[PDB]
Amino acid sequence: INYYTSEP
Amino acid sequence: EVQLQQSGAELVRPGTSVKMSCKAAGYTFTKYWIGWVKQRPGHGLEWIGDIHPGSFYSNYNEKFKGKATLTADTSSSTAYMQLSSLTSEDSAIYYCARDYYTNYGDWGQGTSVTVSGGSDIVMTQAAPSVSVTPGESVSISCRSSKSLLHRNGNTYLFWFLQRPGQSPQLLIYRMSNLASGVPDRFSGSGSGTAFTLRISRVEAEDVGVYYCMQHLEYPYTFGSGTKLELK
Repeated sequence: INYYTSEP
Repeated sequence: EVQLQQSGAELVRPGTSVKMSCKAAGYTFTKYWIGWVKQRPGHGLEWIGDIHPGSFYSNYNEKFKGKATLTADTSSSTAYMQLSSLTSEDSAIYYCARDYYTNYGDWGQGTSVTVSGGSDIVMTQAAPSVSVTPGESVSISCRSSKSLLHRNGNTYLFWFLQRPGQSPQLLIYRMSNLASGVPDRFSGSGSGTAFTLRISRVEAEDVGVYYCMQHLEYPYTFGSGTKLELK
């Protein structure tokens, strides 16, 4: 899980 | 179980601000994005933005930059949204939802507020409604203005049902995958730009509005909805 975007 | 418990209805006047809350429980608050969604009559569902309560980083639909502010308090596991310069356009029900690996599978119950982009992916649902008799099967179509296929091999198309007086619920994730708790009467297929939700053996619990949504790229976008009703 990226901390700066929820985009895949 | 995951719970998202939102603050109560607000009756407010134009020109003011309001701040609403979304108390999270049943999972690690700082691990997942929380998104916010606007349900305004005649305007389907509209995605406002999201926030990561670990980093505090937020992303907004440009349409809401200067309207909505997302914050989080890690001490109380609560997400907040503040709206400024309230107008009639802001009268709506607002939902928080937990993003589970791109799935909006957990939704708050909504907060009612009553006020007394060219490159965005356009999601279209040609049928405003479908009218069926119980036990019939039905197909509901959606199209996206660009491919929803990602380099990773997944197609980031989602189907939701919003039953009358309820929050949206996730039915199908990444084009074809059946969401937990959803009967296998529901299925999804598609080409990456055109999609079909199929419902076998329709029953009264299936009544409501079906929305497609893309979670490929910001801002996330929903179709206009197709209302299913019984004849």
